[PDB]
Amino acid sequence: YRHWHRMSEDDWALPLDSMPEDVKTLMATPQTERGFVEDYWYNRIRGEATLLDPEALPSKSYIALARDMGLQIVDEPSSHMMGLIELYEYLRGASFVGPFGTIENPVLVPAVGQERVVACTGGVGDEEHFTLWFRCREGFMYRCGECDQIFMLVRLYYEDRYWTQTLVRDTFMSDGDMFDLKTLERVHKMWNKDEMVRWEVGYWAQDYVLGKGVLPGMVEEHTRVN
Amino acid sequence: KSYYDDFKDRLKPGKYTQGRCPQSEGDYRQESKTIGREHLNDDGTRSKRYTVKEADALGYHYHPPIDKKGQVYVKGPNTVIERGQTWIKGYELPSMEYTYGPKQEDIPFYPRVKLNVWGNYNLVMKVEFLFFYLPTIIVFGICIPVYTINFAQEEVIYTTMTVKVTGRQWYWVYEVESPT
Amino acid sequence: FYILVNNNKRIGIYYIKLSIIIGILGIVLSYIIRVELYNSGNRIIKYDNVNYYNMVITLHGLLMIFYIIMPGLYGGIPLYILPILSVITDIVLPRINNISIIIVLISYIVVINSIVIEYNIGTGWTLYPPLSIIGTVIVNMILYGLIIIGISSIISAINFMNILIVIDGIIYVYIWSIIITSVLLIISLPILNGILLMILSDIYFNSIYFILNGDVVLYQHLFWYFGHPEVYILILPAFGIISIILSVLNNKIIFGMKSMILAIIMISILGSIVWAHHIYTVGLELDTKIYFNNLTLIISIPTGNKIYNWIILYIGSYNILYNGYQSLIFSIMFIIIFIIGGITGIIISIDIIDIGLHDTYYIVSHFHYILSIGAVISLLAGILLLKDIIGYYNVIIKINKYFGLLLFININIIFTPQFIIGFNVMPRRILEYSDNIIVWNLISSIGSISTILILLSIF
Amino acid sequence: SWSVPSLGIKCDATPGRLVKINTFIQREGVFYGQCSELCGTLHAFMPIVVEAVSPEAFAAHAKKW
Amino acid sequence: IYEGQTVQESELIPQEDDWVIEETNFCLGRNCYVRFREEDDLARRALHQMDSQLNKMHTRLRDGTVIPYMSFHPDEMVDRPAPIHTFSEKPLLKWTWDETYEEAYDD
Amino acid sequence: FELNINIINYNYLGIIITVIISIYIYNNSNIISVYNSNLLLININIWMKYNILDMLNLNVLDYKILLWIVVIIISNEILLFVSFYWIYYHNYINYYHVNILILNSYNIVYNNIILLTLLSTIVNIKFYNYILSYYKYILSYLIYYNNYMFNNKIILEYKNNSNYTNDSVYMTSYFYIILLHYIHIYDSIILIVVYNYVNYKNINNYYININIYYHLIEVLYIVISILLYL
Amino acid sequence: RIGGPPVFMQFPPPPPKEYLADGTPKTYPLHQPVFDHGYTWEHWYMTNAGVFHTVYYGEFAK
Amino acid sequence: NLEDHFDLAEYMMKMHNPMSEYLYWIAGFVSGLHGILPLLHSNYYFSGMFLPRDNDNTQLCDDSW
Ligand SMILES: CCCCCCCCCCCCCCCCCC(=O)OC[C@H](COP(=O)([O-])OCC(O)COP(=O)([O-])OC[C@@H](COC(=O)CCCCCCCCCCCCCCCCC)OC(=O)CCCCCCCCCCCCCCCCC)OC(=O)CCCCCCCCCCCCCCCCC
Ligand code: HEA
Ligand code: HEA
Ligand code: CUA
Ligand SMILES: [O-][O-]
Ligand SMILES: [Cu+2]
Ligand SMILES: [K+]
Ligand SMILES: [Mg+2]
Ligand SMILES: [Zn+2]
Repeated sequence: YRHWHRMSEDDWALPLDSMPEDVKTLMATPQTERGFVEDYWYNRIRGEATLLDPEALPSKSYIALARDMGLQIVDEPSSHMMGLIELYEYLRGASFVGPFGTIENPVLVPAVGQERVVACTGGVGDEEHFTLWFRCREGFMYRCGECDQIFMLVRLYYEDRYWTQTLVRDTFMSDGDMFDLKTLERVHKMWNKDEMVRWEVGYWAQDYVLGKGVLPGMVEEHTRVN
Repeated sequence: KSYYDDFKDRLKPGKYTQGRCPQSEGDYRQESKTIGREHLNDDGTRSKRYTVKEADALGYHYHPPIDKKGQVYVKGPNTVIERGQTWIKGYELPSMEYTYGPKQEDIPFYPRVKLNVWGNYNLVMKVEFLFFYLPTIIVFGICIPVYTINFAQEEVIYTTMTVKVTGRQWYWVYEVESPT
Repeated sequence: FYILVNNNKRIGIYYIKLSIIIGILGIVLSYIIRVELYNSGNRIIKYDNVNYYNMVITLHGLLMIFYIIMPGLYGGIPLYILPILSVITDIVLPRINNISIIIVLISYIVVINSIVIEYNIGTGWTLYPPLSIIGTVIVNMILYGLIIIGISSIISAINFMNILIVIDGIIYVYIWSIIITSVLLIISLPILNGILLMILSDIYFNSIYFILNGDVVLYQHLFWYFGHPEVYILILPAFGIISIILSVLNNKIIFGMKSMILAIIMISILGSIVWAHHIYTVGLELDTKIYFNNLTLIISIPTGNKIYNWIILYIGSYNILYNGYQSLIFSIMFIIIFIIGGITGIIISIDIIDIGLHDTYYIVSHFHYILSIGAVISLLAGILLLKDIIGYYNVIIKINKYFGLLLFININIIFTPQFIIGFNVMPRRILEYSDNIIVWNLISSIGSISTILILLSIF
Repeated sequence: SWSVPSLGIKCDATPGRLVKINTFIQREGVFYGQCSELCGTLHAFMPIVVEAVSPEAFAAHAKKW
Repeated sequence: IYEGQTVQESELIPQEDDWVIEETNFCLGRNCYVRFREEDDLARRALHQMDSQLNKMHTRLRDGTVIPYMSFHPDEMVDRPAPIHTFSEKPLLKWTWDETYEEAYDD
Repeated sequence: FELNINIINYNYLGIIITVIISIYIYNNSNIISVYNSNLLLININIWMKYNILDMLNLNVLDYKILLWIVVIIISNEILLFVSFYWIYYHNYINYYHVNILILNSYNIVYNNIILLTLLSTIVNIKFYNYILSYYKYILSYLIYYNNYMFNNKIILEYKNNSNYTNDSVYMTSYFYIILLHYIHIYDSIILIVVYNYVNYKNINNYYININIYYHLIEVLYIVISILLYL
Repeated sequence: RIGGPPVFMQFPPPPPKEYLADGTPKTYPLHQPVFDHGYTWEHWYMTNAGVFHTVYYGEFAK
Repeated sequence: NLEDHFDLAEYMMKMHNPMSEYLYWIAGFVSGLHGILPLLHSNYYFSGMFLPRDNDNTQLCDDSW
């Protein structure tokens, strides 16, 4: 959005030193129990394990492929929530302009709390009036006293929580078959051999499953000076 | 009727000047020992420790509210499904008698009326023109007089005598040509 | 905390609180002046202590202008509502806002301390040289206060200008009023600082700008190049308040919003180019005098448009609404009073009329009707409108018809007679006067004691 | 500031400026004025008294004084 | 200049011959100084103040919609007295236009 | 969702700085004033640290806000110089026929204009490198040499001038205008001594501020040179 | 922005209420005096309650 | 917290200690004294009296008191 500042380096990828060292437990943790860093590396390890196995991709369904990469198959419930989330974020630093509100289609006023201050400017052209500010509280269909424009408050609330991308992913995504560490090892040997590492994440991940320091050059990789 | 008599009972006249006993009879300056009131004084005011000496904005009692999933507790709406539709019942504020005291009866009638706007665009535009140009005319009526009177002060006159006047602290010196 | 707070609304309260405190000292000085002027003779100041009177009038003027009305109308109400009117969480520069109020207090302490410790002499609030530069150290202390005050004013102006970058709604007329005052400060203050530094150079660095072959009239140009913009920096915030009160209380949308805004912009530009109407009697060139007289009379046009737009706001309002609220009465009283002050301003604007009326009590009454009556009442009306939002109590003002009536009557008893003695004529900045001017001076003095008594009834 | 209200004169006595003021008195009398620029402690104690007499009287006065 | 919303004669035609203008009182009620209970502490007096806000009040019309407390300026939209942090969720100024895009509709 | 602004709730530098200012007034020794100036520098630097630490908010409008403040400040610097030019020209009618020696139009103006121009070229190269995410170590030391020569030349001029401030308003205005320029030159030293390469690059308000200020001071000297020397 | 100042937070419940040893609710200082005198007048004023509403504000002698 | 919602919560909820108000009024009273006390001190310093007697700088009748 225009109100956001510049992408960080982390916005693209995370450093491999932030990979959890207990990979064996990481790949067995349920999604609802994974933190932001743990969830990043669960998806990256599992997603790259399937993508770096070309011979199996054509026989893998899009439902299974999306699960491996950690992408959520969309549906009307989740689409509604995500859309209203992105609409809330956009309105943080953007103007609020849209069609005239009526009983059939009230002006939708997203909010996290139970109230949001709103102003009615009336219709277009000569039907526009001076700003009339009012407090839009949930559970009431508001009508402007001047132009009769109907307003309504929409709350981004779900089960004692507000709506977030993390909440939407946890509520609607279902964990599939438990990730098999044999796949990690098999793909690891595929792209990492004879001092050539073409899957750096899988070389670090396999090292942790082995106990940290087992694979060649990994003790030297983990030895820091400050 | 007298509306004050309705809520007279709630208003019990006070005993202490400024509503506090002498500090000797009760030390309101100390923090309350009641569980869950460590941030309050005995008289109910916020304790200096909570607000000044150990203010959280200064790094004391560091306790991040947001949880691991980036969530905070949010209270949901009063939802009531009905007629094949999910409804939300809004929270209505309590009767103003509870909060203010007067009994909400015999309220004078103030009808709904849309904003009192001035109409007749053509007429309004002419008035606004007059609001600006009637003063402009008056100024123009003063302009010519102002020029003339200014010119009059600064007129080369055939003066025949000179008096020099010097102002000093605190008296006026006068120099005049003496008759020959 | 108390001093560390950065909350813009708390700081707004501090500005009003400090203006009232410093205002007590201001009013006391005014009572001294009026008591002295009750008859001819010495009443409360000895003839050997006439220097004290000169200091009383000097400090009265300086404190009321820079430490009371300006901190109240440009620092108090603005810091409390402007970020709300702009639908923004808080002021753009939080830390700067805190230091500004602290600076004002510190400069006030310096001034009053200089009363106690230094020899008491006066040179007017206009600090004309060479008199200002041949005085004692009290003049040096006053200069430090003004320069320090200037720092607070400029940084506060920078703070308000930044609202344009963050405003999330519509720039209402009141917001426009503050922005333009901020612009007027950014352009006028740097010139004031320069001339004040030159006063210091002559006082403290053996400079010779204000001794022969150096033109003393130079100071008056640079001073008044800030002086008159100052009187509009003090009135424009009041105009902004009047607009909000009339629209809100009458439930009527502002009429000619764009003309109101463009009238404020116009007053500022014109107010930046008319300063020499304060220098009519020095002996300027005929064409200069005519230019300044002409442009000074033009300021009435934009000022007149605003007055008439206010009148139509009150016209036609519903009768059922109670009209005795103190805020509404004060707002209406402002229109009635400001017209008197402005019209007399136009009279003095004619230079030939001004020759007779310069340095007379007619000028006093003119700027009192606008400031001591109009600006004060506007600040009161604005605070009164925000009583619920601010939340103060323990006063009987909100609905007090006695206070409004007594104030209006008695304030006019003080300054209406000062117009009369202007054609008598009684010079300004004097304490002794001829016995044939006692009647009017006595009447005004009776008015001053009475107004003070009415200030006690609010509690 | 040299001020004589009856003669319509109010001229600032500024150091460095020798301001010219022209006048034409029409009636005899004594016209009283006061300094009109705060000038220090005794700003209120330097009045301006001008007496206008007939030209024949002025000549006799000037010859003697 | 603003002169109200434009009305077409068709919109002024009633569906019944007995329709008149609804007589609903828009006086919110009788009020005075907010009166706190002595028993209430600082926290509970704060709740009391929050429940006495006129700008949270409205008038319900015959069709169930409510006309809220409205003001020309947002100064009257914060709790009285003003809290330390007022507009946490940015107040939304709603502008209206005739532009539309197809994605918003479904056939 | 987060708040649009991370509000700053408390600050104590303001009290200290305001007290430091009072010490300048309430003192009986000029040594106290010297050490007080150091205290001011320290606490103004803390305020600058607060500005750098506000970068953690990732607010897009912060750069714009600070940039426009500098614009206002530059404007105030320009208007202060205008007031001195005004003071100078008001008494113009009493210049050039008094028994004083005004300055030559050959030596001082040329070497100074040539010197200050080189200062601009260095700052311009710094800006160019700033655009190219590059650094050249020698640049800052060229500025130090330029400032040293400027200080060396101005000191000798004042000491060898045979007319004093009390001789004429012409001399007072000459000395004061030149001093005012020097003070702004010294403020440029205060700013430039911290120049370094920061890896956040063009979201750093320091770089744009330095470029604007240096150009202002050099341009101001062109106006002074025409008024006084030429 | 994950982990930034929340747009909205619910108030925590108020601290436990205090009773006296006899069960009387503990009262706290209150600057709303009931002045003693013989006057009982009640003045009511229609007041602006925004744009489309009013409130009947009453002032009581006590 | 609910106690922190309102700025100056104790005062707004009408629980503040009255001493805060007393200090504010005292501060204003002290500010006023800065105009009266130096008046008395300066009068005595240059005259020997704290305050004059009306018209004691002018000629008075024998029975004047
Ligand atoms: C123009 C006038 C008329 C106007 C009429 C129209 C008005 C319209 C309405 C205007 C409304 C504006 C907006 C209002 C918003 C109010 C918000 C508010 O209340 O904020 C809460 C704020 C604080 O409440 P809080 O939140 O509970 O604060 C708790 C504290 O922070 C913490 O509590 P704590 O207890 O820990 O506090 C610390 C406390 C600790 O305090 C203590 O321990 C005090 C101990 C007792 C001391 C008592 C004084 C002793 C004096 C002795 C003198 C001896 C002289 C001997 C002479 C001998 C001669 C032979 O204080 C300190 O430690 C520092 C105190 C510093 C400030 C006081 C300075 C006094 C003057 C000093 C002068 C020094 C001169 C030196 C010269 C040296 C030269 C060498 O309230 C106040 O500060 C009080 C405000 C009260 C008035 C509000 C407005 C009411 C409506 C207007 C009424 C009319 C007023 C007229 C002006 C005054 C006339 C006199
Ligand atoms: C906020 C305060 C304030 C305001 C608004 C004004 C406004 C004006 N003032 Fe000012 N003035 C002062 C404060 C103020 N003044 C002070 C403090 C001094 C003395 C300082 C000192 O000397 O120490 C002073 C001195 C002063 C003098 C000096 C007289 C002298 O030194 O002898 C003059 C003369 O030109 C003058 C003129 C004006 C004019 C022409 C206006 C105009 O703004 C007035 C405009 C308003 C109207 C004209 C009325 C409303 C308009 C209409 C009703 C439209 C119809 C009217 C017409 C068509 C004319 N003022
Ligand atoms: C806005 C500034 C202001 C204000 C309010 C006043 C108010 C008053 N002034 Fe004013 N006065 C000046 C500014 C002001 N004056 C100036 C600038 C001069 C010229 C200085 C000079 O000659 O060098 C002057 C000169 C001056 C003299 C001339 C003395 C002389 O030089 O010979 C006299 C007495 O005749 C006088 C009397 C009064 C009186 C009796 C009041 C008032 O007391 C009338 C009664 C009104 C009130 C008592 C209410 C005031 C209340 C407040 C100001 C507080 C408001 C705060 C809030 C609302 C939060 N004043
Ligand atoms: Cu001389 Cu006044
Ligand atoms: O000053 O008008
Ligand atoms: Cu003016
Ligand atoms: K007298
Ligand atoms: Mg004068
Ligand atoms: Zn509408």
